[PDB]
Amino acid sequence: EVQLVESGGGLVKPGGSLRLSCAASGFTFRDYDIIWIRQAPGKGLEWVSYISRSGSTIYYSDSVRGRFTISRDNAKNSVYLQMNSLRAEDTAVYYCARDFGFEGPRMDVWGQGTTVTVSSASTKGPSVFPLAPSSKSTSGGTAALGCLVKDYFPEPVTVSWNSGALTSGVHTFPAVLQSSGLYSLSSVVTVPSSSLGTQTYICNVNHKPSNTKVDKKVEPKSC
Amino acid sequence: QVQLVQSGAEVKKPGASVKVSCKASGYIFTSYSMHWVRQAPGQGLEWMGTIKPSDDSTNYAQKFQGRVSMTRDTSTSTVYMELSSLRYEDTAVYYCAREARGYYDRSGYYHPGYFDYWGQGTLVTVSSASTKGPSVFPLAPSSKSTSGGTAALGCLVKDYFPEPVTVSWNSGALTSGVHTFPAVLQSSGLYSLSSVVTVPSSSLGTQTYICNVNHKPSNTKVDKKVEPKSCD
Amino acid sequence: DIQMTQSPSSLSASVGDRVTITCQASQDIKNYLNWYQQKPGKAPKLLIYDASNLETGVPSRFSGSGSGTDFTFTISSLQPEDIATYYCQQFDNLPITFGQGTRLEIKRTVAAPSVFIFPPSDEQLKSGTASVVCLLNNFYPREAKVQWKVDNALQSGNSQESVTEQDSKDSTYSLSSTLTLSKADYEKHKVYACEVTHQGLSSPVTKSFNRGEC
Amino acid sequence: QSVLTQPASVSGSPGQSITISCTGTSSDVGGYNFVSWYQQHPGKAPKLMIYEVSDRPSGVSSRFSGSKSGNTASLTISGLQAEDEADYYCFSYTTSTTWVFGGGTKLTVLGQPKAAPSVTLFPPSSEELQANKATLVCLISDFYPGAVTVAWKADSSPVKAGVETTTPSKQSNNKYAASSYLSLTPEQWKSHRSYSCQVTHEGSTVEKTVAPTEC
Amino acid sequence: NLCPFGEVFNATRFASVYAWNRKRISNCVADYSVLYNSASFSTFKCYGVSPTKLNDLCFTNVYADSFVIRGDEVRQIAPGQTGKIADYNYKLPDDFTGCVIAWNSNNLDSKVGGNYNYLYRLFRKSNLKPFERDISTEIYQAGSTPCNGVEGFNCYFPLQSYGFQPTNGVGYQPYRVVVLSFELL
Ligand SMILES: *[C@@H]1O[C@H](CO)[C@@H](O)[C@H](O)[C@H]1NC(C)=O
Repeated sequence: EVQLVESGGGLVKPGGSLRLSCAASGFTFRDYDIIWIRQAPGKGLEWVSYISRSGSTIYYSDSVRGRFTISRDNAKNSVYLQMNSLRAEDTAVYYCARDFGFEGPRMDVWGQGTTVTVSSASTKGPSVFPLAPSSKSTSGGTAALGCLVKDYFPEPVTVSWNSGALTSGVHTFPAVLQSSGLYSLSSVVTVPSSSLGTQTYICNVNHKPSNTKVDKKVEPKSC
Repeated sequence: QVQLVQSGAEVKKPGASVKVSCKASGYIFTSYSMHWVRQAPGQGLEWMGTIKPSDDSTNYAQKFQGRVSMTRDTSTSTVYMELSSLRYEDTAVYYCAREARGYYDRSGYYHPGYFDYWGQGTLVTVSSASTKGPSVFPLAPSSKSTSGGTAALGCLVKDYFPEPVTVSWNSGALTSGVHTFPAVLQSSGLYSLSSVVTVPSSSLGTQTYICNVNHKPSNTKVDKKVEPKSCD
Repeated sequence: DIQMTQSPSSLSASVGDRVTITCQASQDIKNYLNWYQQKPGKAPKLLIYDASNLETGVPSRFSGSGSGTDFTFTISSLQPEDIATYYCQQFDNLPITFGQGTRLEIKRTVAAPSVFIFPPSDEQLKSGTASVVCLLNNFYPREAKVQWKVDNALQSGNSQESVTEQDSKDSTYSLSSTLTLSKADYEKHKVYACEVTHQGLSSPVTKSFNRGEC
Repeated sequence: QSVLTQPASVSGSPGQSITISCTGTSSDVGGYNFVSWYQQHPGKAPKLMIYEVSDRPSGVSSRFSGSKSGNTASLTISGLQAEDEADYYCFSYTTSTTWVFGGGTKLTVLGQPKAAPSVTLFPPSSEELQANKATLVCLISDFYPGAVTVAWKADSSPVKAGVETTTPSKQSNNKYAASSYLSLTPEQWKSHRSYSCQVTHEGSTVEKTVAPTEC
Repeated sequence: NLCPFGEVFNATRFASVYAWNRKRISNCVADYSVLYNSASFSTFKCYGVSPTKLNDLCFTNVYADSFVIRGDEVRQIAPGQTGKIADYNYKLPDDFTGCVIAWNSNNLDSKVGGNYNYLYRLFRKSNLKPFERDISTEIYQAGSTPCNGVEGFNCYFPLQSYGFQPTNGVGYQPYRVVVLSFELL
């Protein structure tokens, strides 16, 4: 499989630094130029940098010139992007993209990106709380269960259900920024009410920024 | 770039012969053997034989020996497969395929090639049927063709030979929800197909729906207005 | 800088409809144009390259047109999985520049939400806060009103909403509303109710619970 | 020559390794190391994946691999993907100096979701009845996986005569469709009170019914 | 009078595939058995002639082409192949009558940082004719701005190095190739 994998994104104070990596497998990396494109939260796409196969021809956008430094190591199948004097408006998902240059398809494979958050606020892991159903004897079809993932910074958090076994009926909502400056998120799942006695439902919350991993069993409230 | 371009679809009566061509380009024609492989619709691949254009030598599968003739014209870079005494079970797509050049290993044993380029295929249809235009019948909408606010409508294009038949709706103005199904071959030896279009149920009293059926082999152009039923 | 002017900024259309997106460059860029599709949470994916060429594996309903300044991208017959934001991109010069670009949604039949209400956990109450949440599940269209009521008192400014991206299969949305109170305020009152108004509902639907009842 | 024996079909989940067998005789697969494996997608020419038992031509993924033991050749596909959904054929040299293909194996890739078929049944048109015929038309669409079975019933009695059903064909939305026709005389059509088209798909059965006493 | 194969098969350095070396072999006695009775070659494929019958034949010209490529590109050194090496670096004719010989050279042609001695052409507007050599290093104009001899965006240098490293996979390890052409009778 052709893969580009961006890494090294995280929380950083204004004026601080981060080194981003772009790692390639499944193709001859050295035959492609590498281009960075960033997407600010909720916004479009903005070109950031270019580095040639040789690693000698380099360009930057007006937004980042003089602050960012792109480099290459073909022996490690990697391109790096050193970001210094970071600003709030550098907050974005940063994408790496291969480009053959000579002919189309041009900029044909991008990686899934890495998230950079520029903020003075501190990291905080979430508390995880059950969203627990009513009691349904008639087993009236659908029951809804969930987990509330409260008071964390920065984005993002991931949620799965039963270690990824349960995917049908799952909705994990976009986080909301509350007035405290912390994020909150809920993830819910619709299940049959007749399953509540017999099947186990556990949400798996991962907040990598704080290295907090919580497994919360969600059960109907006891009477 | 290597290209093998075959001749067009053929329709033949039983006992007749067909001659399919395969025009090569983008390589030295005499440096590679050509093989013919056929495939009955829905069925497996069947190797027929091969010709070596350099010396004009041939080698056929036994079940075709005496019935097939593979030739070559080097002046035009064209290989031909001629199959005689055609039968109904000869109905198939016939492919020419090029064999990559074989080699000799260090101890002198000969390794033959494999198929590296193929033609687009040539359909040969063997039937006792003669050309015949379809009759077109309306498949009217009712209460029994409606569910969730949409109704289904169609035309039945019955009893034609040979393929193909194309169907549009409202002279091309209707394209969404259109699904023309593949033809069934009936025990009569003639094709039928249906073209169904799913429309808003609301439009049945207000929009006129007409299927435009074209069958080129018989010079048949038929317009059929599909009127709604009053069934509830 | 080449400015790319994309239009429309959003589009909503039925399954099987034809949809068109346009892009205009501020100078002639010949065919140095790509169209990308970005599904929510994923990287942009190349669909049409060099203005009119279909990329390997991309379904034939997608196509592109034009050269120089005016460009068109077209989906023949829209499918549920085509929910995405679409972008044009020029590569004639640096800086590489994009359209703004186009959020595509699918218009389907109206589906009323299924409504559920969730009390605060005991676990959370220990910490001095109560979050009570309302789920509206699998509805269309997106427009929905949630009104919290505490002993019939209409609440305001103490709730926040979030809406999922449109589903790829059933073309519905889901919404979550969280009413946030202090523990003290939560224990003053009894009846916590979520009222929902939506086009699929002939009149507004309410789900409620009484604090400390099973 | 002796046609080489392959399983009619195999299946696997994405990411897993499947194996397609090709068993011939000591005069072909056992006779030589000139075994090739060909992939074929619908409506397209065959494509060479493996030649000479285990070699790959340039441009074919290392996921495709070939081996041979005695009179049986094996094609093994690792890291299985959706684009691998195709027919696969072995091909061998024979002691007669001819080449022979195996019968072929249909590979299906699991893990895409099950759709039941939508079924529309049209009764014969009045215009066909006025032309002395009666065709019932059962249109079957938007099902996956692409394999249905169709049975017709007159009243509640099976009908075998006059039924013709097409092969499942892939629609442009990457789901499947098929059609079934019951050809009757006007006498036959009017004889029974109801006619049914029953499309049994993956255990369950979607039904539609038509009656000569409708409009 | 003993034909110079040891010079060809054991040169300290081989050429880059884009600047492939041709050595004419003429007017001497050649014992081809030293090649075909070796079991140290990973590829030995002869087209239009059997290697065991070479000692018994009389050729007007014999050419020995030699270069380095990577393992999974060795299949491109044959009549009727396409790909980067076949299309842009070294093209064998459809009617090639000769022998293609290759062996793994990972101990010789790899360096720990990466060997940047061995190069290939990445792209060419049009495919090489059979036995053609292109050693030009013109910057390729992919856009509408002239390049003016300098590398830039839409302005590309047509070669790259293999970067051979001992720890590379066998597909990406260096393979030395000798192509013997035989002009018959
Ligand atoms: C050079 O190659 C010839 C080819 O057979 C061989 O006999 C000889 O041993 C080689 N010389 C070296 C490098 O030992």
